[PDB]
Amino acid sequence: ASFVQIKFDDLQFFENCGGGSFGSVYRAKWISQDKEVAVKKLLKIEKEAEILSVLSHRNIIQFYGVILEPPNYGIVTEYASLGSLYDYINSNRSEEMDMDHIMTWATDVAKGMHYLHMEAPVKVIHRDLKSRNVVIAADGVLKICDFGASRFHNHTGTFPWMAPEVIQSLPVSETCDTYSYGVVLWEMLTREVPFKGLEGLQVAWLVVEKNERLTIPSSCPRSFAELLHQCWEADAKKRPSFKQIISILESMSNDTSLPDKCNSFLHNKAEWRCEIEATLERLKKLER
Ligand SMILES: CCCS(=O)(=O)Nc1ccc(F)c(C(=O)c2c[nH]c3ncc(-c4ccc(Cl)cc4)cc23)c1F
Repeated sequence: ASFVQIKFDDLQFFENCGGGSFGSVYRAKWISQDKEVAVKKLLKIEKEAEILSVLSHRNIIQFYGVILEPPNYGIVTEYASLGSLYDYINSNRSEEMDMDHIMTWATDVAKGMHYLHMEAPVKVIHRDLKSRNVVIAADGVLKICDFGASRFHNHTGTFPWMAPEVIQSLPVSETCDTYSYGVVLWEMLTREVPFKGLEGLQVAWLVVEKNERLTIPSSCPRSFAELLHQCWEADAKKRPSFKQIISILESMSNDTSLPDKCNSFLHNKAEWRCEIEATLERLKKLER
């Protein structure tokens, strides 16, 4: 092949990651290399392996090989020991997150995406980026993944992260990923699940026809809040690219006023958490 093949019997499978909520992904050991890995079990494999071999960057999970022994198929990668971003954020351990940490992580994600959009030898538009597709390696670095679940041609309850054009099956550019990245950032700031408890269909409807967007707290510093508005524009062409996001993050890092602003916001979760809850109460009733 043009990609590394790993034999099914050279893997020892442990748990299904996340009790099943992240699909048919397992933690395992690659026995001949004495290495811990993740495996995603598949029922078929198209020409994914060929693209995965040529994608490699410090903010994307590392491809190691493919299981190809019909009827068994799967993709084997790096296992990120600290798990999903979604899980971390929605746990109380994320209370340690300050300004710098949110800066570093928002940067990790933007650089991975910029790579996939513009620097990799082939152009990859994720189209399903969300905090349940970002994982955390033992060193603390974020790693995007699931960028080959589409098989690189549109296939063969995650409405909160989808741009409206994606929701309504319209032409998608790079900027669909900018919108989703917005949601991710908003998660890191609020440490809430976006549209928690709403229905999929209600989210879709609201986002597309009402231009409903996640509640940004009034204490949230301006810089960040504007970034969020920019990533969330219903006119996709207006949204920034990942290189511009990276450039905006950089001038944020040099604003000496922002640390204080962000950290007191982060530390006053006591206050603003029913700004968010109020809206959700209102939206749940709009359907009841
Ligand atoms: C190279 C990219 C190939 S792809 O086909 O686009 N994507 C692709 C292919 C194979 C995969 F295993 C995965 C994957 O899911 C993970 C990769 N590394 C991980 N480390 C930790 C966790 C984790 C651990 C614990 C919890 Cl509770 C949650 C997640 C999940 C994964 C994947 F996204």
